Amino acid sequence: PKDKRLESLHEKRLRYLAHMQMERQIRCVRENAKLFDGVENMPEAAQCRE
Amino acid sequence: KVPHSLIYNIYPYLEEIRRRKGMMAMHPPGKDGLLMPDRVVDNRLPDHL
Amino acid sequence: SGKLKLDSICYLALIKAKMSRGGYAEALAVGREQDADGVPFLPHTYTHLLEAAEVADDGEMALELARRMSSEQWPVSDRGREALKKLSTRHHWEEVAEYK
Amino acid sequence: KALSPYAQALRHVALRGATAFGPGAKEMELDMLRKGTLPADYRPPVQGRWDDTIERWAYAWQFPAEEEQDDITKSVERNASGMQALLEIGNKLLRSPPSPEPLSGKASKLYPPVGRAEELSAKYNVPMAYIDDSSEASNASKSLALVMEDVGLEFTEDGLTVVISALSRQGYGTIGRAIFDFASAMGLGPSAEMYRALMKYASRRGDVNESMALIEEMKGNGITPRIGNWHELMYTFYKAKDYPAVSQIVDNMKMYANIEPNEVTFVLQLKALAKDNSQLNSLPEAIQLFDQMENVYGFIASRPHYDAMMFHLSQSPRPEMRLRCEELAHKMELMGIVWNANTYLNLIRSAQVVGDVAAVEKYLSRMREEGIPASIGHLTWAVQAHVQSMIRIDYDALKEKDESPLPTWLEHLETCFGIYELVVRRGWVMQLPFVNALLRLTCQATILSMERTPDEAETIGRFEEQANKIWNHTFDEWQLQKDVYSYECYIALLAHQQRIDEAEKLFQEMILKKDLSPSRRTYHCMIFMHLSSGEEGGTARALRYLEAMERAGIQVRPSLLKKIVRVNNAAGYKRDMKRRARRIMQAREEYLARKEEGVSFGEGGKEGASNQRADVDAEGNSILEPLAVSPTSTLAWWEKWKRETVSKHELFTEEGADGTPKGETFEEKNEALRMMGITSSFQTKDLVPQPDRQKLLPLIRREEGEIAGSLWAMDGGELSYPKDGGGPQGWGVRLWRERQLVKREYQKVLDGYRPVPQLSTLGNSVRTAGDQLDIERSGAQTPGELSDYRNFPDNRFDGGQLKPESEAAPAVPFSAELVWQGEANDKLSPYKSDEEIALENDNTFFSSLSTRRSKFDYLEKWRDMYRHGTLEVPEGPTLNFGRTPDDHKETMAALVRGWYQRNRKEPASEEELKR
Repeated sequence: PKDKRLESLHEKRLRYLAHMQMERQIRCVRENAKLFDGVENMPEAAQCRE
Repeated sequence: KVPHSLIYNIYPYLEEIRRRKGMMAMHPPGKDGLLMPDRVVDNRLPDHL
Repeated sequence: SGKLKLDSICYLALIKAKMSRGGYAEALAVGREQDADGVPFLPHTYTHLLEAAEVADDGEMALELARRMSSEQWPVSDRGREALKKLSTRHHWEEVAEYK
Repeated sequence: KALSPYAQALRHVALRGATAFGPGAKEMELDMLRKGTLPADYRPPVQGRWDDTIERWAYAWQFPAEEEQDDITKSVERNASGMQALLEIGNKLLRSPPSPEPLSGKASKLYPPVGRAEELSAKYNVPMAYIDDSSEASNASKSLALVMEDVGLEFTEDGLTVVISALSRQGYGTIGRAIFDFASAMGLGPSAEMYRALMKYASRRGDVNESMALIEEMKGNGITPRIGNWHELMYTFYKAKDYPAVSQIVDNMKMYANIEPNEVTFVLQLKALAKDNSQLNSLPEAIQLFDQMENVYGFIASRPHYDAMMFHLSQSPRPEMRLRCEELAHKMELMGIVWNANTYLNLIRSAQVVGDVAAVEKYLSRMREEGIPASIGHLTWAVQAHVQSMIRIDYDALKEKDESPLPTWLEHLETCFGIYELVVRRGWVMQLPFVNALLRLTCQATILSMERTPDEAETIGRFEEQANKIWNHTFDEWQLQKDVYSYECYIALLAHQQRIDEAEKLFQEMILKKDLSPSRRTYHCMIFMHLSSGEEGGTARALRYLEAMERAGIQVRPSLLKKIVRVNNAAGYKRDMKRRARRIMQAREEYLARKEEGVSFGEGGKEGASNQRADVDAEGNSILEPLAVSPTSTLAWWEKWKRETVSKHELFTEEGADGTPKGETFEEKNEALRMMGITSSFQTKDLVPQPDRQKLLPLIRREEGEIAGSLWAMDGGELSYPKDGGGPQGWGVRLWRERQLVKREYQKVLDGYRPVPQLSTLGNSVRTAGDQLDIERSGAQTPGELSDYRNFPDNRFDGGQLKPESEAAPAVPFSAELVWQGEANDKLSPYKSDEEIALENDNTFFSSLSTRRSKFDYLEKWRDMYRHGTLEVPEGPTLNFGRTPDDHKETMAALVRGWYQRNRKEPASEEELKR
């Protein structure tokens, strides 16, 4: 692993791990926006106005 | 031979007609004997320099 | 300078220009630039560099110049003959080296 | 493949698993025969001695003969004490010759005694040196025979040729001549082989006149020269770089001397034809001479014939000659002549001239596979292979794909500089052709950067700075002296930069001071530099260089003459620009004079138009005047722009840097357009339509005709359209043939020769409506973007919009971290030895061999490491491909344990040392 020929593989692994982290974040935030943000349109007027 | 020396009229192809002779033998000798023509300065150097 | 392969006469006009302002110490640096460029030394370059060793009193510089004229067998000019006799009177370097 | 034999052994055990270290295939056949379970189609190993005889016959057909020569001259010249004794004996014979005298020969200390002669020598056919009459010459002969018997010789006519050859190959001309004359004076006659051993000195030195004087001397003493004397004369003319003289000597030896040529004659003739530049037909002459030697003379070609032929075939980059060189190397390895360093060097020379780095790397890997060490010349011609690969890049195809060739140039530079860091790490003596190859590489990179990317000045500056670093510091770092090729590459660099004075300065410094004879290429550079420069008298100096080529024996090729005509016709543009700039400067000076004197103010008043009106002629009658055109027309605006704008002489004050008027670049063009009140729609060259990039449109224009027609129409009659009547000239046949040409282009698209076209409105309007919806919600231009939109649904936005390319990262497998996957992408592993890769990879006992390194040595070591059982290898092939369509998955599942332990056992050692 401490070889001078494996730097670009480590950069691609870093990009892949950051991509799957950002995709898990987008997945869970979209799950929150499909689970409970449908009630935001049907929310009460007091909780919106305050 | 090369084939283009057999059908085309360019003048250094005339050098392909004759047999191979030594370049010290065709060129005139110097003070020491047979000499290559590019070893004397006035042959290799152009006249404007 | 860097582009053209200058000869000894082109270096001689720079030698005469340095000696016109009293740059006899700087005129010897022009002669040092000539051997660094590979340009050989002509007898008109010797008679002007030996005159530059008179005012600058550079007797060690004229030691290599006078040894180079004997190695190359150049004819010594009358202005170069008097320059060697003045420095051999001051420094006494020809009498201790047996070179005349 | 370019794998190291260590990596080849690792891949071998990865492919075969644990049965690679077990029994062989024939041992399995022997077990199946002994147990009795052997099928009928298998050949049963029934007798060992006869199968051994069969395989020894089949391998004896490829067994190489021994070509090593135990030469007595090399054994004498390696003996230092015998050489010193011969040197002091020759000095004693040269400084003072002995006295051929009767009794009291003990009068001198030069020839002490060691513990009627002439008429005795004349009667009984005994030489004078073989008779001892107690003389100084007899004591000198006894000392010479005492010394010559210590080195293995015999002191005869056959023995003295050996000592004269061994002296003449180490200099020592007058010493060998003194020994020759002392032998010839003491009865041992001057044989032709003694004259050959004399001529070896002038042959090694290269002095033609001394060798011809020895030929005339042996002719004057009544000795007809045999084939050895003409062979040494041929080698004398070869060492003095007079190559057609060898062919002239061979022709006169066949004609006048009546001597049939030996195989050494053909070897020297092919060696002379390999470097002959006297005529154009050296290579067909060498081919016909080899064919005449093999077929007509009946000689069988040995290793020197194959080497001298393959060295000549490796110089021409024609593919038929390279194929001839490859078939000659294959016939060499088939005839029981194994490959050596010279054979691989000839193969690398043949592969480098076409710019094939892959074949050079395969040859460098095959050379270290067989254990043959690569010398410095192999890496030198590998660097030259990188040079010729940078030369033969298809730059127009990269211009079509809008790709700069700069990273390929940087890769080709950094690979060869890694090679230069490799040759200084192994402690090798730095050679002149390696530094010359690096200088050629940097100068060619600078030339190609000036040719292909002229606007990127920083890359040109970096390449020029590296070239000046190699030219100014690297030659005197290794104490190397520059030669004809070193000046040739730098003169080509300075000639490409149009720096004529510095190139001429280095040319006359090479000629006058260092006394070097310039090559043909650096004469062509000084010809084409003065030809390409548009200044006056450029061809007058190019013809001076042509005269200097003519009167110095430099070859004038017809391709040089055709290129002279083509380059002069091309540089006619530069000549015309430098001629027009002089009239431009004259008109500028005259304009600046006449606007200061005030003649234009007097000429602005149209007094002749006021007196002679437009409707009144000279006599006073009324004449017809044309009606005025509309001011909203184009021609009225053009004449208003001709009259109201600035003059032609006020655009630019100074001219260009090199003789030309300003306005060739786009900055001066845009500035001149700003001075004329015109904002250019095309600021730089990337906003140029470039009609040479069109592929379908010239193909349509060539066969049928102009598809536009009304592109060039003045008043409505120059339009090319089909007739309205129909038939073969109608619209239907023309549209059908245009559709057939578009079908040929689309078939080229389908087979991968052309890129896939973008989505058109006609293509979208005929599609399935759901695909139109996906295109209009995705914004895809190409159908490949639509395939990425469908096959990656997690990539898009929330409104169906497509995300760019930089926001997607695919999973890279760990199986790219293997050693054979690391050597495939290293781009320095063919230039590394076995020891360097074995030091880099593991640096343990596991790759330690204790000197010949090969794949089978590693396999033989790991076999006994497995059976002991220090090496553990898993059962079955861990590298699976070729059998099932899902094979990378099974080889990833077979290496998860090994890769995970490889990545986790060193932090286990880091945490076990109690940090």
